[PDB]
Amino acid sequence: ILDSALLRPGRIDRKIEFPPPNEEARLDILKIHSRKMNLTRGINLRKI
Amino acid sequence: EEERSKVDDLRGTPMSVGTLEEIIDDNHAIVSTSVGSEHYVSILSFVDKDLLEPGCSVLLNHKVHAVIGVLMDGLDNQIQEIKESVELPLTHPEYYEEMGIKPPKGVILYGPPGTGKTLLAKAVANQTSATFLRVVGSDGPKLVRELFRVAEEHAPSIVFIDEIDGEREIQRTMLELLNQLDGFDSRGDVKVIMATNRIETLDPALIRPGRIDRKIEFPLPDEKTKKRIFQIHTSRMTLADDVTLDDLIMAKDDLSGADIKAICTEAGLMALRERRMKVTNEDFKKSKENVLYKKQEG
Amino acid sequence: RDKAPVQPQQSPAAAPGGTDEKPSGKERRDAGDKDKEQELSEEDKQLQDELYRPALEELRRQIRSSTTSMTSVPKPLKFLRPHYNKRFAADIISVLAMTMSGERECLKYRLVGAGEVAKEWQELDDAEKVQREPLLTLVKEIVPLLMEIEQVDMLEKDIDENAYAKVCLYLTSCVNYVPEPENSALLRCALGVFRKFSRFPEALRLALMLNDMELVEDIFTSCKDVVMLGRHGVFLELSEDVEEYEDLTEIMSNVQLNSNFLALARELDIMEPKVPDDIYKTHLENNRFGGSGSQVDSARMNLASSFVNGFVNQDKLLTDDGNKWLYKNKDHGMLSAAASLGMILLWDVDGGLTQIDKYLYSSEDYIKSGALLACGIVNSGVRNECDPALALLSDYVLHNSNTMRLGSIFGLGLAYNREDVLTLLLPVMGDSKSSMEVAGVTALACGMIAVGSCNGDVTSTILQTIMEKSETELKDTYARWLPLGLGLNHLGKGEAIEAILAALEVVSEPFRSFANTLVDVCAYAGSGNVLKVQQLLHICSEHFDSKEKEEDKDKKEKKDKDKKEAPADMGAHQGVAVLGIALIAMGEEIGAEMALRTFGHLLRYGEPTLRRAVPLALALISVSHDADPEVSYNSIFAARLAAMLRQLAQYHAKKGTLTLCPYHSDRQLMSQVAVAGLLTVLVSFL
Repeated sequence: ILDSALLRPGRIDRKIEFPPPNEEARLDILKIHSRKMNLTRGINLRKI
Repeated sequence: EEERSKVDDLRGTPMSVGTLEEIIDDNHAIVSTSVGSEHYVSILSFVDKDLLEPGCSVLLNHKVHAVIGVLMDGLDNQIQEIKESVELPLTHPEYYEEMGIKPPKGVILYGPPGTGKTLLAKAVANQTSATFLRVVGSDGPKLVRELFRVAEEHAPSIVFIDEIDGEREIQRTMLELLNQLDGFDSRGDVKVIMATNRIETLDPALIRPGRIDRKIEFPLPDEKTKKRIFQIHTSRMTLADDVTLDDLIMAKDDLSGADIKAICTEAGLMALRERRMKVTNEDFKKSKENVLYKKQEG
Repeated sequence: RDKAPVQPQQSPAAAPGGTDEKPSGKERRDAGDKDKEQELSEEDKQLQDELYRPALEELRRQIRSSTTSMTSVPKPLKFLRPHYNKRFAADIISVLAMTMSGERECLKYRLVGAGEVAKEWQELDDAEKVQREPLLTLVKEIVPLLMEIEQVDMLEKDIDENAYAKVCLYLTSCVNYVPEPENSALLRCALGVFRKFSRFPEALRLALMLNDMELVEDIFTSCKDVVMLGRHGVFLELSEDVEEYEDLTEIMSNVQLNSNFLALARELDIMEPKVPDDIYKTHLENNRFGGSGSQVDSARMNLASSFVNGFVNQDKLLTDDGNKWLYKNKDHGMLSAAASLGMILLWDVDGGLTQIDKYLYSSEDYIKSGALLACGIVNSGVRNECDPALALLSDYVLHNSNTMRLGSIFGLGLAYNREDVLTLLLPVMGDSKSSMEVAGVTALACGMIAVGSCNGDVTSTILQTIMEKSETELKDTYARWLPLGLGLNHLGKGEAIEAILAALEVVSEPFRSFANTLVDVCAYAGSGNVLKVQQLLHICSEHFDSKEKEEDKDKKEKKDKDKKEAPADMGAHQGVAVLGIALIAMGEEIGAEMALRTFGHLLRYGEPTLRRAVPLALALISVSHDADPEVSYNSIFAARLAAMLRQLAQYHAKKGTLTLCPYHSDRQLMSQVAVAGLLTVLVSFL
């Protein structure tokens, strides 16, 4: 990333922060991953 | 028709593609191939033998290899002197043919600003009617030899070399280039214009042996020819009387043709903001600020 | 806003709803819609439905012109009969009525051949005059008739820009896209608007194209009305052809009131500024004369030196250098050497007399004949040598006065519907001498005399000359050079059917058919058509090589104006003389890098005819790049023809019919060497 900042010394770029496992961002994508695989209705995804 | 169609035996099934080396006055030529086989046979029809330009690929056979044919595949005083140098074999001859000089050793162009601005400025002036060749940048000089012979075929034209700059190999290939450009075994062929930035970096062996005629230091930025170039680029464009070219061309430093084309393009683009077909001075400077800040930021 | 609330409004057929809806739609008609107007499919039922109805017709034509159609769009407008600087105005008027009345006038012009569409076209004209944006209405009104009155109705205040632009583009279209018959009305309207306007050298060009006697009188009385002089006189003389300058000089000789028009009628006024200026501001050295004078030999290059010394004129010393030079030479230019004294001096009338008189009535016949020729060359206005050569015209069988007839008649041809000279030229053509040069210079002289004529002449001139031409067939060179002069006589005929009339009148072997198709070649002034194009492509396959060369040479006679279409694929063919056809077709023009590129490829060839073809065209198209093909010739050679012609070109280096005739007649250059003396009489060289 910093190497790309060396190749692109602030010329043209769009910066978006990407924290790992932010949360609310974990839930929906966990549901998406739960769409393909078989999952019961008696499981709590929140705490996990 | 019959005598024309009776040669189908040589051009038929027993046929191959070879490479000719040279043409001999003894009427038996010499060809070559992957294993470098040579076959001397009396010549036949369909061959030019003159404009053929030997050293290319030709037609061979599984037979005796009789060839049935071939297959093709303040510089005013300075600029007037170089004018009378490179444009000497050109229009307005009467100042030449009366006596004549013809020193085809080429010249050397350089200057403090560099960046090929003045070099391309002088090079584009000869691009009216001519065949132009641009070489930028500096195993051996094999490609240099190829350029030399292709410029030997292109001899009735103007050759312009731009941006002339392990380490011991550079020196010996510079000596080789000097020897090849000197025309030891060959007479005057084509005018070669040497163009660089700093003359201090170049060795003295590139001055005396290379050019026997003249070399001139660069006295100033020469806003004149640059004003002419800007006038050429803005000829199709429109401008008002309140726009001064002097301060504009004085402010700009180290720009190329693509650069000025870019800043003019963005000048018109920024003039499209107000939907005006006329570009002002302040809009030109404001547009120039974009590129000026762009390259200096990185 | 949304079209939903106003959507049900169009459903009822009730009158009040429509009547009070229409103004709102007119208010929203500025852009016409915020959408693509797909409502057409819904409102299509209102077509059958019919005070305030013309407004509904306006809406219908509005939407119909909004989407598209080839037919029904203008109909509601022409049925409407409209009655009762803004964005809305410019929108609902300019482009809409432009396309609408454009396709209306187009269809009407392509169908019927009313006054309503005319009045609407005039209203549109006025509206566009209010819009003030030009050249669009012009380029639209090119093909469609009302032209004159419209153009004179358009021009009131602004002059220069409108005149220049419109007339330039319309004349360009006239020589390119627009057919011949419109040129007359075009030039008449142009005559009017230029009569009302300033800057004479436009209507002057109209006098050049139209060839009218009254126009030059108008421009002269206009020059007298408002008062450089000598210069406009110079290119006036350059503009005027034979006929209108004779009408001019006869009416001016009649009155003219100023004495200065007869001062111009004695000429010498166009000649006088040139010489002293050429002596003063321009200079030359003796190196060229010395080298070129010392490099000539073998009695051929000597003839080349006669040509060079003849057409070189500032330095008269070369002519006075040494002696016996004319004595060692034979008639083979001793003729051209005698004509050389006429070629060197375009001035000194009194001096020319004492220069030539030494060679007059001398011991040699060719010397005095060439001297008479020189007398014909020196001055076009003197014409005082007529009578002594006039009395000697009839030689019976053979004499020197035949050659004197050559020189005098050809010189008079260079000097000039005159009856007496024609009647005196009747026994000339009626004699039918074995010498080709006689009828050659006869056809050339009478040709250059008869140029600029109106609709040619069907009279006993061409009648008897055709009868005598068809009397007996020998020496086809006659049947070659005669249609030249005949075409010169038939030049400038707008409505004449004489081409087809000839195609009817003469039906014969390929000889007189070659003559006839030559007349056909000279019968076309040219205009925009696919006819001569398909005729060219069809006749390109002809087995006869001569008529091919001539008819394909007509190309440079036609398209010479625009050099963009001048390059062709003719040079890429297998034809031997076709590359020569293109080589000549290069033209007399500037000879830019493309032309030089063509000459570079056409320089090297195996045939002597092509090798003799290239340097003449190269020298004619160019006036070290000029000396480059010369050095190339020095490389190829180091024959005699090559040397003579390369020197000839060396000194050749450093729509008026006058310059058209000589080279067009010089396309016959391949012939017996006896024509070499007649090679130097070309007047096309300035």
